[PDB]
Amino acid sequence: QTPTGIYYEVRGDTIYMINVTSGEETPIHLFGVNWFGFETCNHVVHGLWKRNWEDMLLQIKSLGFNAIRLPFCTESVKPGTQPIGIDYSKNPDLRGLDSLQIMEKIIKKAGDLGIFVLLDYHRIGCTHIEPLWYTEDFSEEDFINTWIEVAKRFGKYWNVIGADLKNEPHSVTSPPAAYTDGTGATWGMGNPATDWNLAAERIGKAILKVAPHWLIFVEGTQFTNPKTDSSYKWGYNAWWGGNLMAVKDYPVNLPKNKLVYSPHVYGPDVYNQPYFGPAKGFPDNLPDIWYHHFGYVKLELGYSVVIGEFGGKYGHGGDPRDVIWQNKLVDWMIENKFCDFFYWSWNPDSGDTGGILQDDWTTIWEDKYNNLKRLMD
Repeated sequence: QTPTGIYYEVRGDTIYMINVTSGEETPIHLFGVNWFGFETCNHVVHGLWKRNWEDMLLQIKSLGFNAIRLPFCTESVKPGTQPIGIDYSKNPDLRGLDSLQIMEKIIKKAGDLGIFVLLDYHRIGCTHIEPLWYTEDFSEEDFINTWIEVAKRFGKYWNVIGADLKNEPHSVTSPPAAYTDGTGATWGMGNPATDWNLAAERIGKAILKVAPHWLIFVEGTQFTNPKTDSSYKWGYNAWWGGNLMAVKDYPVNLPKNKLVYSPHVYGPDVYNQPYFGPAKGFPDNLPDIWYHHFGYVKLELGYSVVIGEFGGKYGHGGDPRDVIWQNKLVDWMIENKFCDFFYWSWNPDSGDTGGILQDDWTTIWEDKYNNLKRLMD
């Protein structure tokens, strides 16, 4: 049942933490941020050239966050990979540590602060998000075996809540070819080699054998199948990892008490969607768009839904409509009780969204944070 004494599960649309010995259950909310860099060729969370890693964790806590989503790549989690770009004067307790030891040190310190950790297998190799969970040189069996080794190691840390199986399943061609050409993720197409709903069951089963106390976070795809995507006027305009329209008729076949659906959703700083024009009803059109792409997964089907990534520059050197976008999304999350989320990103060095920190890696954007804070109370 659990190697830590703690077991995570979903009951209805809420995540619970259960102390198996005492029998005590506590509903938890995830007020999260992504801190990325383990999935990059730095092979370490970014910003350690400018900050001490613990001070960063303290600062994230001081802002009322209680969860971190931690992207990684395959080589970050194997012993022997060296981090690049750390200022060891600000980080002397990291001297002589490889990437894996640093990840263990960060997760343990997060747990001491009561911060939950979601592990996100974000890139197979450190360069770009592949559209599928395998490449020419790296098979589905390799991907699964990496998750197994990660679940065996990190399954021993009480605060690790589970596995976001693959970051942003997506397509690299347009429909109709995206459904059949073998180069991108589908859902409900029927082919188990490309259908993410089928692969997530295969990968998720393998994880739960070795970490039965974990949760399995499953993102959407970009396109699903032509019947689902055609059934809605903005069906071909969901984000990577953002299209959960096929959940209703093609649910992932995993235990309901272990499963969390985890859509990503973005604003006009990431892509100038047609629906962001006032001419197409922006912003009052947004609730029904979110509802269709993913929100019905919670509001109609009653699954647990955690927004795995959302964010934008909030008008600081980007499209000023992003302010309106992020306000409307937070208003909608509050109204509809999407209390669990991970903001993209803690890091300022994300080209099209910036983050909670400014470029100095020290000071936060107060207005963007003020808006977010409404979800935390």
